[PDB]
Amino acid sequence: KVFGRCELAAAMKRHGLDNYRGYSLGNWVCAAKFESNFNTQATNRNTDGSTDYGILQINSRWWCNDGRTPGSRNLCNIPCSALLSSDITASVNCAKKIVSDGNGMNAWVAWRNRCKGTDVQAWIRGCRL
Ligand SMILES: [Cl-]
Ligand SMILES: [Cl-]
Ligand SMILES: [Cl-]
Ligand SMILES: [Cl-]
Ligand SMILES: [Cl-]
Ligand SMILES: [Cl-]
Ligand code: NA
Ligand SMILES: [Xe]
Ligand SMILES: [Xe]
Ligand SMILES: [Xe]
Repeated sequence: KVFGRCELAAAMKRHGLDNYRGYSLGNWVCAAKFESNFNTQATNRNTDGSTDYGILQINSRWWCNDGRTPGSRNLCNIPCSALLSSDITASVNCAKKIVSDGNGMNAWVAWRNRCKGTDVQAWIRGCRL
């Protein structure tokens, strides 16, 4: 599923991501925008053989099992396939664990390169929240 902006915003909100570990909703939407262009089905293979999955491009090296990332961990206890669902619950639950992991949203490269230090509040402007 390919989310509209306000739509994703609303769903992230309901799932408790507004201000989670202190990151305002606009940060999450921004991150999704540039990680996945809001597409729940996006996948990208990494050089190390790992793969990023879903709207927040969660990596198979640590967070999900995809059966083809040798020695990888599955800290979110989830098949990576779960991360590609139109229901963003699994991606949100896993993201909460990543953000908590110690480096906050810096774990998302596109977030720190394209969202961090910008007016991410713009990503939720206009939305009925
Ligand atoms: Cl947009
Ligand atoms: Cl915001
Ligand atoms: Cl894909
Ligand atoms: Cl694996
Ligand atoms: Cl959803
Ligand atoms: Cl933080
Ligand atoms: Na893994
Ligand atoms: Xe891929
Ligand atoms: Xe990630
Ligand atoms: Xe998400």
